[PDB]
Amino acid sequence: KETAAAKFERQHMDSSTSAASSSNYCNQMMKSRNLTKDRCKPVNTFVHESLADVQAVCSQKNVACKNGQTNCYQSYSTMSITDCRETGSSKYPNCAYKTTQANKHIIVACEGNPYVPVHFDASV
Ligand SMILES: O=c1ccn([C@@H]2O[C@@H](CN3CCCCC3)[C@H](O)[C@H]2O)c(=O)[nH]1
Repeated sequence: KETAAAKFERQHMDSSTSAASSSNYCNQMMKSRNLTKDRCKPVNTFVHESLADVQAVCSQKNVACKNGQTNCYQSYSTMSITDCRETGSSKYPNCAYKTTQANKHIIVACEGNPYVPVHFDASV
């Protein structure tokens, strides 16, 4: 069974590309990472940094999570990310997304032993 840490990697990690991300990127990635099976997942971010660098965020700036929990961490440096947002005309099963590349500080929730990212909270 898929661990929370593994689910985070599936939903949020894409170390393979530096940034770029073609206009097609989100359409392809949301589908291939299995985020379009149950529904069109409305909002999802992929991080283009090493797994070690993203895992390292769990020891960085402690900040409040959007849900009020205390286990979120903001990266000290900006990271290459791609936001995927479902378009207004997108209709399941044909999920359609706008692809937006940015360099921003990520905020992730961390849990477990080892203490690793399990949720992508925000970018700032
Ligand atoms: O900048 C982001 C922000 C959110 N997410 C996604 O949406 C988050 C939570 N969700 C958002 C609104 C509906 C109920 C709660 C998920 O934890 C995360 O997968 C991003 O991926 N990148």
